[PDB]
Amino acid sequence: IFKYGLDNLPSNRTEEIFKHYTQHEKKFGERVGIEDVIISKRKTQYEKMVEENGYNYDAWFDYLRLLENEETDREEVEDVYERAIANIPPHSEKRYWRRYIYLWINYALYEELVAKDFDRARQVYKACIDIIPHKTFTFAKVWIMFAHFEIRQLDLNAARKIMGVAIGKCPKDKLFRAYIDLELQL
Amino acid sequence: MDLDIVQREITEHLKDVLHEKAIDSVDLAMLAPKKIDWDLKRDIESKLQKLERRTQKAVATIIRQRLAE
Amino acid sequence: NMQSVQARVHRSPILWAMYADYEECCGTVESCRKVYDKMIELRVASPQMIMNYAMFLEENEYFELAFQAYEKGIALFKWPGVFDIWNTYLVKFIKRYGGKKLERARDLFEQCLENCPPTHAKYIFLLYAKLEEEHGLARHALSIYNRACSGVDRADMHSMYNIYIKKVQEMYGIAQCRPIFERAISELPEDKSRAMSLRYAQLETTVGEIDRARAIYAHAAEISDPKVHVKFWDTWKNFEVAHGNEATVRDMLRVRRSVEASYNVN
Amino acid sequence: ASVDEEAKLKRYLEKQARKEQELKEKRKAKLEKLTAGPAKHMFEDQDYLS
Amino acid sequence: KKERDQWQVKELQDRKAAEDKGLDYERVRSLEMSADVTEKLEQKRFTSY
Amino acid sequence: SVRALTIHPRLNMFASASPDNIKQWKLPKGEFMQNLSGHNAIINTLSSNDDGVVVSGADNGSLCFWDWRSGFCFQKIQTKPQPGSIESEAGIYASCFDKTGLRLITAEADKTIKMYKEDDEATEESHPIVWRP
Amino acid sequence: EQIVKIGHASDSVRQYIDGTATSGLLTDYTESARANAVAARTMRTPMLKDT
Amino acid sequence: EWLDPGIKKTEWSREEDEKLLHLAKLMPTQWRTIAPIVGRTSAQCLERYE
Amino acid sequence: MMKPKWHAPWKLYRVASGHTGWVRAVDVEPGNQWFASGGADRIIKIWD
Amino acid sequence: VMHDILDMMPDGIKQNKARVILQHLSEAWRCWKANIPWKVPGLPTPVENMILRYVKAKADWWTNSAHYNRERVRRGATVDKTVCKKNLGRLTRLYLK
Amino acid sequence: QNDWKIPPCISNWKNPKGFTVGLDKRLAADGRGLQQTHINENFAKLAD
RNA sequence: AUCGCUUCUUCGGCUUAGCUAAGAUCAAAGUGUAGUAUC
Ligand SMILES: O=P(O)(O)O[C@H]1[C@H](OP(=O)(O)O)[C@@H](OP(=O)(O)O)[C@H](OP(=O)(O)O)[C@@H](OP(=O)(O)O)[C@H]1OP(=O)(O)O
Repeated sequence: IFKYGLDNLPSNRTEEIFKHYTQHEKKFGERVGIEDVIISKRKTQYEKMVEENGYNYDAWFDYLRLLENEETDREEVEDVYERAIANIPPHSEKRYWRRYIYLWINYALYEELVAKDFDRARQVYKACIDIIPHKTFTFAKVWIMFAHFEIRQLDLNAARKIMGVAIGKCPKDKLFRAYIDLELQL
Repeated sequence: MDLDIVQREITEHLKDVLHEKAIDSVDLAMLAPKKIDWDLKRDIESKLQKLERRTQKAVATIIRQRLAE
Repeated sequence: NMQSVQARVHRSPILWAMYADYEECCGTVESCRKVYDKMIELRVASPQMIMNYAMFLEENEYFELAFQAYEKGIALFKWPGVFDIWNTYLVKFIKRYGGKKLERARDLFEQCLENCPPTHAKYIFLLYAKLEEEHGLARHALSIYNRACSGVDRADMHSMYNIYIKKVQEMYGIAQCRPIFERAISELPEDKSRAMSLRYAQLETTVGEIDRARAIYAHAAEISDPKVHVKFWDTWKNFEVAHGNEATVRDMLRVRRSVEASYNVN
Repeated sequence: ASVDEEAKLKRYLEKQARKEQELKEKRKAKLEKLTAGPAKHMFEDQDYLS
Repeated sequence: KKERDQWQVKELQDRKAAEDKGLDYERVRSLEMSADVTEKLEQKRFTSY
Repeated sequence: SVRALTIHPRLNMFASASPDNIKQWKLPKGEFMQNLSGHNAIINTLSSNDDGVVVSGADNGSLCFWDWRSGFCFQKIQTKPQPGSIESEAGIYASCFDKTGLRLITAEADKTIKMYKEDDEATEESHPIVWRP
Repeated sequence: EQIVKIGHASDSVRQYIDGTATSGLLTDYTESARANAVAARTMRTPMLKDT
Repeated sequence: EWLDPGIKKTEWSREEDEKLLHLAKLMPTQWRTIAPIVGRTSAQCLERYE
Repeated sequence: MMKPKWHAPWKLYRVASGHTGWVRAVDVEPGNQWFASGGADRIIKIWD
Repeated sequence: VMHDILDMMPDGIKQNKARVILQHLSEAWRCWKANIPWKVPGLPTPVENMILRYVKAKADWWTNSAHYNRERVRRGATVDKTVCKKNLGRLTRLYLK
Repeated sequence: QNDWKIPPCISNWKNPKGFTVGLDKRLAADGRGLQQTHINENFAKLAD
């Protein structure tokens, strides 16, 4: 009955179903049934938060944690990262971007470490750097991480171009230190 | 029966957080002792060091290949 | 006919407890579970019997079955009686499972706190905050304190505020602590709201927001009297002679004689 | 009214003040009185005694 | 009356023994009473015309 | 209080209005026919039309038009009172139709007479009504 | 935000350099900041230009 | 003049004294009009002003 | 219910101001040429 | 006004309190003549709207008869004298208003 | 039922029962506090 | 583990009998009768 209800009810009314359904499974579910209902409850509960405010970055981070621990299918996690990322801060002042920028870095870490699609992690960084308002401020983390990523691809020419346009657009101390430490290691 | 046992876990909160005696100074650390992103950075650090170890292994081949030619 | 003596007899809490003890002694696990599960079905089990049942399954190391034994106990009773089951359930879960299963652990506290009456709510809000601090994310831990001072109700909301004050200060500094002082002064009762006003004035005067400090004191002065609260007026007077001047010292003495007139109806 | 309410509040507080030793003693007094149970009867049936 | 009083003295000294320990005793009493008496308490616990 | 009556000018049928409901009745018996509802103001006018329209005006100035045959409501007009009177005075209490049945005259607590007329410009295709039994 | 940036930069430099046999040529950057801050704390509201 | 509630028999602050001198310069002698604005009434204005 | 008959919207086009008190009558002449109205100003006014 | 109150209310209510609304009506009229602003703070304001209509309606009838009697008095050559003292009272109030 | 919680009338004038209803309630009807007074700054231009 | 009478406190419900020109208007003093206290 609970499981049948979840299908035809799926968004709005399931909020009642899930609280009883999860209590039900809390006995009988114990290995497979508990974790399934709580995660799927949590999944729809984060989607409620995203429908209320897509600017709730802490809800996206907690949502992405759930799906990565699920080992959710890659295309669904990409759709959730790309939904999360589209919520660019309305203020265009760096104090508001400090939480939003890790919503891109986590995506590049997922694409590099979990999906292992390095040609798609380039596109994550290019899309990231094409969105930061560089003539007002920069995240040196982005330019550093994008530079070191191409070094892991053994492409020094790309890595130097990244750090080179970093200094050219926004000469910043964290960039110089990172670029110098790189050339010293090389 | 240890009816109190919930209290034993939260003893740190009940002892050192449940009150504050006074405040009468300020310093550069106290104005901002952790950055507003410190916990996002924390959750990345386990994954970030795998990238670091790949980078150190990668840069070792970049040097080795340069001297091979 | 259902003669009452035998018809009642199976509601036998002394005897069910004796039966359960023998099954622990001689039953082996699977029969012992059936006996306790039937004792739940009858609604004969005390909360001590649920906790005894879980400790049996825990000592066997059927830990997952212990958690549902608590869960089924929580369905059986209602507050206050559930409180010891929640205490044992939430701490027992938190120890082994509480790191990895944290996603499931947050569901337990939510499920508790939705039902929790204010006086018991204090301790459970604090263990939730401990879990979310150490394993969880920082903003969620702070949000539990914002929830805690609303839930706890008025006699001990002051304890939840002073934790929230300390923990925001410990991570985001005193400049982000300003709003929850203003909430406290507006919400906790007048004996502590005066105390919070002195606390808040100490921050603004060490940072040097002396113009804000006056409005803190002046807003506290209207629910204080110079006839018994002399320590408040002394600390404001010591502030105004230090950080003030003739044009505002006289402003202090105006509100003083105004406020005493409110009480001194004789 | 200010004199009367000050006195009445004080006497309310003073009864409330240390409302535990009296209650614990009065509970103790009641408990021991019941448990003492049978007092001696000392019956009066003097014509039986005759 | 005697049976009524045996229950009164039984619970009161149980308060005393808990109080001699120094304890929450309304919670301790809550343990045993809650199974049956919560069923009894469910029985215990403009628009005029 | 039944403050208004109207006899439908070409059926053996009449309507009467109270704050509770507007009710319809079959004559001569006086037997009951289904109610026009949701105009929960103090009503005191009814006018009924040769074409089958009834209109009910209310002390709060609101004005409902209805189809006699079905009790469907398909206009709510709120009168706005003429200068220097706005909040209380908006009310209505008279109505009559002209003898053709194509103009309505209403009398108003704002000390004005107002006259109403039927729109024509592109109406029937923009407005429709479905079935909804 | 500007204040804590400048402060943390200066203090970190102090901890790196100091504790060396030719120190004392350095004016105690963290402790002198403390000394300056406690001196500045005494301050008052000015009166009024009009009255 | 005296005995109404809300007649505000307290000390003259800064802005009330400011408003009274500002209004004495603006009005000349209008004191019954000045009295509503400062709501300290007519006698209170005049004796304070003088 | 059954099938509402469609009727055209009703639109306003007069405000005749001239009673000095509430209006509370209208009737239309048989001739349809003029209507009378009566008011809380105790006066009957005949309008065309 | 009494009929309007009873219809205004819906069912099952204190309606003997409707007699209290007529007191509020009379006070709203006296305040109008005084030119004191009548505002009862807690009033069932659909009741306020209805009272304010009937007060203004009386005020219209009361001013219009003040004009009409005075025009008669200017033409007056008749034993007006009680009507004169009435009309002087009304016109004194209308002036000061 | 609360929406029709009609406050009792307290007259400044009539009082046929002769009751004493005096200080606070009788002023609470008075309403004097609501209309604040402010003045056009033209008066400063006129004076100076 | 079920059981009864009474006292007490304590919560909600529990009515100004029109109108007008606020209807109109502002003497106090001395003589006669009734009420309270003392021999
Ligand atoms: O601008 P810099 O003097 O080179 O300071 C940088 C920079 O700080 P800014 O916010 O002032 O730019 C980094 O900040 P981001 O640009 O990356 O946002 C910051 O990184 P975090 O914000 O992650 O703290 C980093 O600090 P760290 O190297 O500890 O990450 C810090 O470098 P300094 O330690 O040299 O001040």
